[PDB]
Amino acid sequence: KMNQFINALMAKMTLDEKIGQLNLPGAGDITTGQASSSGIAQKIKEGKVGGLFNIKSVTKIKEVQRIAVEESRLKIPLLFGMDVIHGYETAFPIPLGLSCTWDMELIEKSARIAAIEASADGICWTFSPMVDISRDPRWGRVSEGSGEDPYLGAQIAKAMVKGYQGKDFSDNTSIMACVKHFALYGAGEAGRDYNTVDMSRVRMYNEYFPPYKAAVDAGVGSVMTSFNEIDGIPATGNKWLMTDVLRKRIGAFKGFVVTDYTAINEMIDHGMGDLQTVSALALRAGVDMDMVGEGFLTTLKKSLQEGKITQAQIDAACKRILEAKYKLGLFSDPYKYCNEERARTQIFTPEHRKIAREIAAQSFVLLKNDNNVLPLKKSGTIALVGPLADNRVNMPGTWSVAAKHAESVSLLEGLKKAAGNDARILYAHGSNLDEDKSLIERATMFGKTLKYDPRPKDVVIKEAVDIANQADVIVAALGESAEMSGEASSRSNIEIPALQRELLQALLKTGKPVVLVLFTGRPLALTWEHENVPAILNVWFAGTEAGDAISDALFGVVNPSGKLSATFPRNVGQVPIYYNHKNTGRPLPEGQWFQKFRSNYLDVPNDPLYPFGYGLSFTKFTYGDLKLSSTNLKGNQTLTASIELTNSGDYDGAEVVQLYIRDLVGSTTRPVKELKGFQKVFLKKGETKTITFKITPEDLKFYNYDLKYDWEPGEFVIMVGGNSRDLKSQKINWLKDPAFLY
Amino acid sequence: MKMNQFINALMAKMTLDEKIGQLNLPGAGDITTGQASSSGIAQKIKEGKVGGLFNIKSVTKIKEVQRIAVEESRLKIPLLFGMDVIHGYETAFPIPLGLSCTWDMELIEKSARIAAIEASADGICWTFSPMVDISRDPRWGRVSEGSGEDPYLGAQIAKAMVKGYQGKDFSDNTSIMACVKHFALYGAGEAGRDYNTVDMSRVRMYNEYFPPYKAAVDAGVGSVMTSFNEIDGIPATGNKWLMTDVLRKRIGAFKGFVVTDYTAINEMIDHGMGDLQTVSALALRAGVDMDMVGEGFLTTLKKSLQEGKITQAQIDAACKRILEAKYKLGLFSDPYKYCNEERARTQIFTPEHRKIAREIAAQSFVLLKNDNNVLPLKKSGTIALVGPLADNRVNMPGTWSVAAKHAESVSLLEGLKKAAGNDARILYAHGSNLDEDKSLIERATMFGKTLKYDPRPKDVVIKEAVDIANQADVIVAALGESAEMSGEASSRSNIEIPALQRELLQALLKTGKPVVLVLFTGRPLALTWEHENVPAILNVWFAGTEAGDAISDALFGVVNPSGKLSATFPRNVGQVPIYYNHKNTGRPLPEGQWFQKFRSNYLDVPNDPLYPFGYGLSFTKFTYGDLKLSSTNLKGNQTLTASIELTNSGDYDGAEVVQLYIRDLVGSTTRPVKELKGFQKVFLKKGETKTITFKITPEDLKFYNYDLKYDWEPGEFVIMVGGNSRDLKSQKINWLKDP
Ligand SMILES: OC[C@H]1O[C@@H](O)[C@H](O)[C@@H](O)[C@@H]1O
Ligand SMILES: OC[C@H]1O[C@@H](O)[C@H](O)[C@@H](O)[C@@H]1O
Ligand SMILES: [Ca+2]
Ligand SMILES: [Ca+2]
Repeated sequence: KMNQFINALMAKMTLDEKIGQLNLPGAGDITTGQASSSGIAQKIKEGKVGGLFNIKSVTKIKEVQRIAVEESRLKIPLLFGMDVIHGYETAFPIPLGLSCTWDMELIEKSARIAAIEASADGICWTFSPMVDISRDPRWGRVSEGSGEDPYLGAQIAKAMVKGYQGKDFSDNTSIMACVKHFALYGAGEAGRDYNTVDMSRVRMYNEYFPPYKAAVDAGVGSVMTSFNEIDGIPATGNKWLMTDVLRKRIGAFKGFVVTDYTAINEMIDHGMGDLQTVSALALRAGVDMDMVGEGFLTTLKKSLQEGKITQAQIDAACKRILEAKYKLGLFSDPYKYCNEERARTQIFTPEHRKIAREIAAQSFVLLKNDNNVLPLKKSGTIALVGPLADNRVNMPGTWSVAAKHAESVSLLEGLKKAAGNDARILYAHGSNLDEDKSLIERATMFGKTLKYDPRPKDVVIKEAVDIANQADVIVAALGESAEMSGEASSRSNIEIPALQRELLQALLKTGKPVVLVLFTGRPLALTWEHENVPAILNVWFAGTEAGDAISDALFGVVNPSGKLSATFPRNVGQVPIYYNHKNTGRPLPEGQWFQKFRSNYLDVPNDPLYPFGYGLSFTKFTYGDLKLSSTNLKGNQTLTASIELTNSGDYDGAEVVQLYIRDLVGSTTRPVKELKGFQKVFLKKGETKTITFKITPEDLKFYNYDLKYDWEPGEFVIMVGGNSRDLKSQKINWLKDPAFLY
Repeated sequence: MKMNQFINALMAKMTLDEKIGQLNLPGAGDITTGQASSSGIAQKIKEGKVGGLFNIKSVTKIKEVQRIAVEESRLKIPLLFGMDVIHGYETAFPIPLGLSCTWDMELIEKSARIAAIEASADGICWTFSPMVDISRDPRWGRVSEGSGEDPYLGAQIAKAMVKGYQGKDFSDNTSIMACVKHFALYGAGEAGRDYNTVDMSRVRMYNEYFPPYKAAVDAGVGSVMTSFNEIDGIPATGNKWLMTDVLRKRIGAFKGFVVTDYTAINEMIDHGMGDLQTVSALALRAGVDMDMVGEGFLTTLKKSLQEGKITQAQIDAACKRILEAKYKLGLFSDPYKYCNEERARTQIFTPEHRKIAREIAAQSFVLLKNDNNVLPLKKSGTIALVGPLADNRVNMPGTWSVAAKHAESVSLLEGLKKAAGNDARILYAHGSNLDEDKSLIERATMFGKTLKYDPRPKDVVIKEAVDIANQADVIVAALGESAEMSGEASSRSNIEIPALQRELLQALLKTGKPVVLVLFTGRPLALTWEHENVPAILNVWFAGTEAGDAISDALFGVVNPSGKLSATFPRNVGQVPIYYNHKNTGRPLPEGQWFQKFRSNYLDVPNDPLYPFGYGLSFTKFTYGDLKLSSTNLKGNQTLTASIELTNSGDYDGAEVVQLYIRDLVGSTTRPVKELKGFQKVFLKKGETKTITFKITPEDLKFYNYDLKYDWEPGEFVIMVGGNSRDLKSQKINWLKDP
């Protein structure tokens, strides 16, 4: 069995060969046809390479793996990793957009399909999911995550891990997952990427940690450290974090820890010392694999000779890496993931694209729909206008490194396809992405270019207005470019670019009904748009099928059913503003802004523009009164909470029913509410269904001042609705059972 | 009969109810002169239910109220009389944030001395001051009451403030008991919204936020006020770790009493902590001694005692602490110590006091830009003064000036005309209201701090000012905030000059005439566009009753501006929180290299603030030589002497604030890129050179490490000296421990 086989392996290994297993270097370019004489080859031959990443194609990966199998002393195969974030070649929506589906079945599926494509191409390990909680729309990496809520985040994290890893690591359709970035990366100060993070231990445990824990408990194979410091120690060298929290219950994690890109080396910049010092710190902390920086490879032996680390520390890190490869099936078949036929037939198939088209349409959030503007009639003339109206490579959004960007369906493309002979579609650019070309340049890196019009904005705006005047309705494709979010894409301004707002205004001024189809990787400040635009559909970035999926929604093929996973502020002045907040000692009563001497601003209401969980539909949903099985409970009983949901509008549709719980009094202050459950239900027009939730004390537990995980006896409010804001509710009392106090 | 014996003897005579009554600091209700003894508050005092009262004004009223306790209560225990004396009593000095920019501890202390003198002369023996909350968030209206973002400068000002109020003896009739607030961390409210949640690590508290409070305590501050915010999920007012284990940690004993903020106990109910009895008991157990307004102590402590939820010892200890403050202030030898009509007649708002305020105000201004020798203005030709803040008295003292003679302040128009005389013609024009949106103007001008409002269309009023401006040789635009746009519960999600005023400024610039922006504000503002387009910018904060004269002294060059920012001025609110003493991060952006993908930086704004901590210009120029160090290799408890030649290389006499920064390069935890560790304000005649010297020891190197241990670690440091936290001369050293 595994344990005997790996001890046997390690018994044959030299110190340098163990150290080598901990190395995850950059590959450098590898000339197809002479991989065995390439730069990386020599290091593989000497047993200095544990794995590689962002190598693409089974053909290339196969020949690189051959070097390790045929030309290294012990023939230890490599891991091959990659950033498979929201799909391999078929792009699903960016993670933040996927979160708004609130559909854990759909989400697990997208991961499943992504792992089927990657594994068919020699990839056996993905750097996903990223489950960083964040309350800061300025941070470009909000797009990679799933919002501000620990519960929803935890559910999604589970779905993602289950999707990738499947039923068994050794399946050639399952890949190993890597939860990132441990930890607290989403609280970087001032929303500036990589910036200082600081918070209390109790906040960590209640507000930020749960998603990481769900990934571990779901059996995630690996964990990736984060770039930020915590309590003044970078995550990568933080022993409390990587050892005391991550591996507390011994048998709990069991996987291995990889650093983020040169995160060890960067501890030098942080102010922790030289490369040897920070490398040793990382190993003692519980880090097992060193990404790109080679601090482990170059300094571990010296540190050992110097007594700064121990043999057992090296052996334990090496063991974990081998155990990963063993689980993935690599020792019984180093080429398990290398089949030319799978790669030809199981990637970017018509079936896969179709599923992505279906999923994408379920992620859209309908933020406004006045006067039945949507769905559009498929008749007359429709004017599509804006810098995002006819572009392919931006549709998949950021973190789509293996995506077929150029085969993506543009919005103009999908609209003409949908309209057919029944409606005429007119196009106009309207305006560039921004007035500042240098901003455009840096916002469109990595080949994600937008066609640029050199003419004066007024000329181009007038052009679009003339076209629009010839149409009956106007569809405005505005927002961000794909690379305005993602890594190192922080924005101090979270509005739609000014130039585009000037365009939008000129369109509204035509008197034509306007639909704002919004492309973004983050929450945006949209008060003015909400005030003036008849309809607003948030499409995030929908993937390779964006144009088709969006057209499904626009014409009413699919009834929008998405709901916000993060709060949209009125202005960046409100940040951070989130749903699960404390009451403060001077709360502003609802509807009373402005009140002197309450907690509020002089110049903006306390409320965000759209709250967590917000999402409209083409139809309407009516909630009956909240039914509770009991208002007086004791010990480990089960509370049943039920409610009637009725489709009272004009169309078939789905709605997300949300359960919130409030702990009224506590030994510490409790959030005014916390998401604790949800169910997505489809209803025929006029149909009524009884939705039921089962609450137990487990749902009432929190981390107290002493970090004890428990619930306290007292009153609670149980809330249910399609919003963190609009809810039916009922108070209950829950007591302890003296007999069972252990 | 020393204090301890007397207090013990007294408490032996008191009923439980009388001990509890000493813990009560209620709101007074209206009190009709000539019938105080039959007024609303009178019955409570007679029953012994009142330990103190606050915000009552005038020695006449206070003597009479004190007479109720002295003559009509069973034990004749006199009352404390407190007030918010924040930046002056009737004579108003600049707001504290403004004052902090003087970087002149003597002036800070003197301003507090004059305040104590005035307040004590009018019956006040206790001020709710200094406010020493560290803040990195300019949205927070209360930044105006503090001293900026730096623990060191903050700690220095705290000492200066406490000494100024308290003197060397609590029993002097010119000294009043100070009260450090708001313990603690109040300045980190989320999203800059007053009273909002606070959260942070212990190590950040100790290094970045706690030092000013500790300084006040070590300076001997007589009392401490709790804060409205929670910490680790527990409101400060009910937080035993904070109020006992930190505040009264054995060594460094705080010996004074703790008073809650305004109904802070009752608000713990809203926080989510329980009912009034529960939260009251929590507060007493935490170490709270006096209960402001909410009467939780008064109405619930006995019941808790009966139920064994609190102890007699806890009540006794609190009562004793209150009685000790009264004793120290001399109230048991003379209950009317602070009640002398003649003092109040001769020692308040005197011509001398007003002169001192004028001098101190002028030294608090920060010159943020001065291109092409626009300032100082020549006292000739014609000068146009335009803006919503050009001719208004009541706003000049700014916020937190409840006792100030607002209506007697010197408006900028007034002060200018006076200094001009027959040498220069001052023209005036309104230009614009404070803001479009009247309803915002209204909530921003509460408490009787009203501005003249012009019903005419904005374009009309602008054309009026432009036509006046076009007749002058220079325009002086008085723009910015109103007084109550900052202060308590005055948070702004937008920290620019109000748009209407900027549209006015644009119009004034377009005349082609040189424009000087005289900026009124209680907070750092985002001023990028203004910095790019306005020739000269003078930040005058809120200068107090003498605003007009002090500002004219600067404009004409009577006084050469010498202030330095104590808080960072961001490029936009999207950069917040942005501060000088920050960590390096693992991916720092090299200086001058914005923008770099995969470095710690924004797509749409540079990393740099607009004006950094310690920034401030002069009418003259200062040149620093090279930094001279006595040694670059130190061992144990040696003294390092750092010296530098400073030269007044400009055209005017003037002072500059020489600043000392230190960087600990490597730590067991990450260390800030720099921390202020010393400063000196020095005056230099035109062309004069002086050797400025600092003396550094390991105490200057210490910090709280991961385990909260206060100590220094051996290794390399950078020593930096300059007039600014960004423009520095530096030299690296090695400091080792010894066996
Ligand atoms: O590409 C490997 C890693 O690069 C890092 O810069 C990112 O922060 C990670 O999310 C990514 O997985
Ligand atoms: O007026 C008494 C107290 O009122 C409170 O609302 C403020 O926060 C304190 O600074 C002030 O001293
Ligand atoms: Ca409870
Ligand atoms: Ca050091």
